[PDB]
Amino acid sequence: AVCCICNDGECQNSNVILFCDMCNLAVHQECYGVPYIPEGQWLCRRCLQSPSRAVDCALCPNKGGAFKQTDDGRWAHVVCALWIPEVCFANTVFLEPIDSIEHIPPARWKLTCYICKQRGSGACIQCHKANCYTAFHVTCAQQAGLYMKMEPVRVRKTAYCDIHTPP
Ligand SMILES: [Ca+2]
Ligand SMILES: [Zn+2]
Ligand SMILES: [Zn+2]
Ligand SMILES: [Zn+2]
Ligand SMILES: [Zn+2]
Ligand SMILES: [Zn+2]
Repeated sequence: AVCCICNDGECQNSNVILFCDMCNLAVHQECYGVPYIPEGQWLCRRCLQSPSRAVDCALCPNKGGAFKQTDDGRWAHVVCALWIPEVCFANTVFLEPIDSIEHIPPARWKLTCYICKQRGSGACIQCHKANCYTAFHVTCAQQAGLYMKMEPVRVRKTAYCDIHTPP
């Protein structure tokens, strides 16, 4: 079982993988922004609010995974928020609400995702390789198993198309 935000499976005992009691969402306490482990059942933000209906991500066309509410009446994947450079979290410990979506350039919405082939159905990011303009939705890149790594150089997030997967 694996955290659906960082795609890693941690046997960590303090920063554990929580399972939503209702939708079986799997996420690292620290990846989803959970202050502490509760005694009893844990519910993700989606299952706390409309447990029966699926929500849309404001930033992509995919429907599974870990969601938070935005500050403007919508929902968004934590991973989409993490990877689209203009998007923010108002609280960076609770990782919510997702905000600054209005700061995304319109250009991101005019790109075509090469994985799902859709244009205008989300905000695309692009291959980190210089002069590669191949674009993809964050969750499409994730689902397709593209290389996507987060590394702070003195946080730097780098995603690549399958041509430019790095050494
Ligand atoms: Ca709404
Ligand atoms: Zn994680
Ligand atoms: Zn849930
Ligand atoms: Zn999304
Ligand atoms: Zn896509
Ligand atoms: Zn590329």
